[PDB]
Amino acid sequence: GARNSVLRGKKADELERIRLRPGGKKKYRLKHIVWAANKLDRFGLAESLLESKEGCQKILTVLDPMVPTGSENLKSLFNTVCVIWCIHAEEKVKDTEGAKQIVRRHLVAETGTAEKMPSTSRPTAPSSEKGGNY
Ligand SMILES: CCCC(=O)OC[C@H](COP(=O)(O)O[C@@H]1[C@H](O)[C@H](O)[C@@H](OP(=O)(O)O)[C@H](OP(=O)(O)O)[C@H]1O)OC(=O)CCC
Repeated sequence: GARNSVLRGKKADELERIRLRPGGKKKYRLKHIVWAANKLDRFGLAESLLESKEGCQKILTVLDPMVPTGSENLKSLFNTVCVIWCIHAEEKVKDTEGAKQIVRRHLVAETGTAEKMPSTSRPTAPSSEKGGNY
C-alpha cells in the first residue's frame, strides 16, 4: 500500500511490543513483514491475504502440518502468520509463542466440531518425569 502505510498507530505499539522469543529481546518489525510477505509471493500465496484475518487462517492451515514436517525456512513464516492474525483479531500476545497458542486454540475449535474428536489418553509414567517451568 502507501496511504498511511498498512500498520496503524495504536496497533503499531502492541506489534512493536511483541517479541520474537519469550526469553529474547527482538521485537517484531516491518523487516519481518517483508520477509514473510515475500515468502508467500514466491511460494504461491498472495500478499493481501496478510491484511485480512480470514485469509491468514487459510495460510496457517497449510503451514500447520508443514511445521512437524518441514524445514526452518518454513516454520519461520508459520510463526509470523500466527502473529499477523492475532493483530487483526484484536488478540493480545506477549511473545511469538503466546500467539501460536491463541491462534491454534482458535483453529482447532473450528476443525474439532465435525468428526475429529480426541482419542483415549494415557496416564503419566511412574519414573521421574517432573521437569518444566511455567
Ligand atoms: C539471511 C537469513 C536470516 C533470516 O532470514 O532471518 C530470519 C528472521 C530474522 O532473523 P532472526 O532473528 O535470526 O530469526 C528468528 C530468531 O532467531 C528467533 O529467536 C527464532 O526463535 P522462535 O521465534 O522460533 O522461538 C526464530 O526461529 P524460527 O521461527 O525460524 O524457528 C528465527 O526465525 O526470522 C524472523 O524472525 C522472521 C519472522 C519469523
